[PDB]
Amino acid sequence: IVGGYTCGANTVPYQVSLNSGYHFCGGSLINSQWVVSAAHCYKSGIQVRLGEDNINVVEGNEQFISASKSIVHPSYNSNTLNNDIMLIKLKSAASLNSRVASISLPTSCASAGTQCLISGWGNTKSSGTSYPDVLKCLKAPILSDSSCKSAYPGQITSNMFCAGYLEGGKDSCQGDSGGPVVCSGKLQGIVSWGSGCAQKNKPGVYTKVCNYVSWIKQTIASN
Ligand SMILES: [Ca+2]
Repeated sequence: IVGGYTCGANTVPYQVSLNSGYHFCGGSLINSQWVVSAAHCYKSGIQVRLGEDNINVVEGNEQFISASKSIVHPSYNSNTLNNDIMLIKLKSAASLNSRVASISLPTSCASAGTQCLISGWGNTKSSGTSYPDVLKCLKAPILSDSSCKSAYPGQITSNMFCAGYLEGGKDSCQGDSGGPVVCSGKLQGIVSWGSGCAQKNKPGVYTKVCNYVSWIKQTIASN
């Protein structure tokens, strides 16, 4: 996250880190056995880390649970990043309290202008590299479909939305991928892509979760 703020330990209790020897993507906990992330985060050898604040220090709230099954969306296209969403089933159910908690799925698609919270352990610089040890947070609005399509002509599908600032300076970034965009207490987006980070006229693009609720609910019910 570029231009954001230190969230505070366990203020984002649905946030997960996906770890394959090191942190490589975020995710969101949607119930005690399932995590949602980006299909472009797919890897074998995934451990899910819950209740994390500092990813380099075991502080006490953490649960580390291996994945038993991964399900990339059946129509995911790695060239266009259309349908950039994946589900990960945990080997055992997480213990849910106040510092590990699930986030609800939306029942409606959120409007342009809605303020959302984005979080992750990704790069904090628009030029160069600095990865934080603690979770960063960013408040950003959803942009209109027309401003999104003008920032990225011919690249935005009905399964994506833009959020952030056209003036640049504040954005998600590499290493935030797969992580949550939460608006009005629901998971509306998944960190997906963008051109660099926090560049003028190049806001972040997110998977539009409201389009996938049926697939998610049916998949969870059957696996
Ligand atoms: Ca930790």
